[PDB]
Order: sequence, then C-alpha cells, then structure tokens
Amino acid sequence: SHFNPRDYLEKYYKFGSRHSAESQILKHLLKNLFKIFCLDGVKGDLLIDIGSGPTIYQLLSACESFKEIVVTDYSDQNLQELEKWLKKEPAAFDWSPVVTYVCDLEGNRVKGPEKEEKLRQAVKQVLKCDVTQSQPLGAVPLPPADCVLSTLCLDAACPDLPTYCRALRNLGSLLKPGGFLVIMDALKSSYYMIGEQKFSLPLGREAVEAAVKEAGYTIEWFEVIEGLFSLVARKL
Amino acid sequence: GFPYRPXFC
Repeated sequence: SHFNPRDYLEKYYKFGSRHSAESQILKHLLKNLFKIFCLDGVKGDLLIDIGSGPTIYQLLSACESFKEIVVTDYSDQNLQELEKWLKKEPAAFDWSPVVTYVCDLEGNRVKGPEKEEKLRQAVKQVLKCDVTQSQPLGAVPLPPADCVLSTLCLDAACPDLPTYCRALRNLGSLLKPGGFLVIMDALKSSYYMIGEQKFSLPLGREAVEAAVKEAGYTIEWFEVIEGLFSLVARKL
Repeated sequence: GFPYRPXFC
C-alpha cells in the first residue's frame, strides 16, 4: 500500500484524526487485542506473530503477557522497516501516537517510553515466515510456542480454502499442544466484490471455525468486532 | 490495503 512500507505507515498509522476510518479500525482491533491478552488471560513465555508487516500495534498489549516475542513476515522490506524501529534508528516511524493510545486503553498505568521499552525487550528474533510452507519459518529452529498470533494475514496469504486449511496446520507445527492460536481477520461480504472469496455475514463464521477444527485445534472463543472477527483457538 | 499490510494491501 501507498508507495512502499514506510509511506503505508505514514498514510495510515499516525493517528492524526480519531474519526478517520483507519483510526476507527485500529481502535476496534486494539480494544480486542487488549481483551484477548489482558482480560481473557492469554499469557505465556513465547509468542510468534505471523505476518506482522511493518507494524507493531498488534503487539503492544501482547508484550505484557509474553516473556518473549518473535515477529515474522513474508516481505523482507517490511522486516527492515520494523527493525529500524526496534533498533531505535534515527528515521524510524514514530509509533508514539498508537503507543500512547494503547497506554491509555490500559488505564494510563505506564507512559509511552516504558511501553516501547517493554516491547523491545520482548522482541529478539525477526524472521521470514511463509504460511504456505510446511515449515512456516523454513530452516529457523524454534522452541514450541505458547501462542501464534496472526492478524489480517492468512486470509490474504491464502487464495484457496485448501491452502487456508493447510496454512493453519503448518502454523500448528510451531505450537505446544495446549498453546494458543489467535486469529484476526475480515470476513468480507459479497457487496461490490470482484471475483470470488473462500467464506461468506453470520454463516461464514461457521466455515472458518470448521477449517480450524479440521486443522487440529479447538475453538475457545469467536467474536465479531466489513466483518472483522477474533478467533482464539487451542492446539490439540 | 488498510487494514491489510504490504504486500497484501
């Protein structure tokens, strides 16, 4: 989107207007990310974030419940933009607007610099992921994880329903039996849609649930938040 | 794309 990864961040994540469609949607996603990691007791040692692109907003609550976080992406350019911020380089994107937004949502217990630092301490590995592969992280060896988080990635990463099912199973390979799978994505309606989609309103919920059951997980919680949804599942 | 990230957006 926009011209490149950075431009994309500049266009959508500066939080310049609380009423913009983008700020609205971040507010909804972060609200939910907060319930999942901070209210619903999703907790553990190691979390893998799959398809984290150049953004860190999806990890801000998560870094309170997880000793360590591994961020991954299909695109090496997203990863560089990310590292730029992680390593505190001079022309890193300013995350303060979203950071302090989350701080506020968490009850203004910490200010921005403490939340940023907490995230940096938790993130040590930055890795290529490909959801399509048997080994999502190829040759990288990782201890089994307590959580796999994938926000707005695996619906767009998988053209096929079969691939989507395969992907879930491939993601499963990273997880301790009993560990968490946290999916956020859209179920887009048929309106103004060009071409074809792998899921349907209220019915499509039941088909993504079926895909994840079939992939070797149980459904813990599914929440409607375009049809924006959460799905917490546990590996079998 | 927003809320899809590059290069999916």
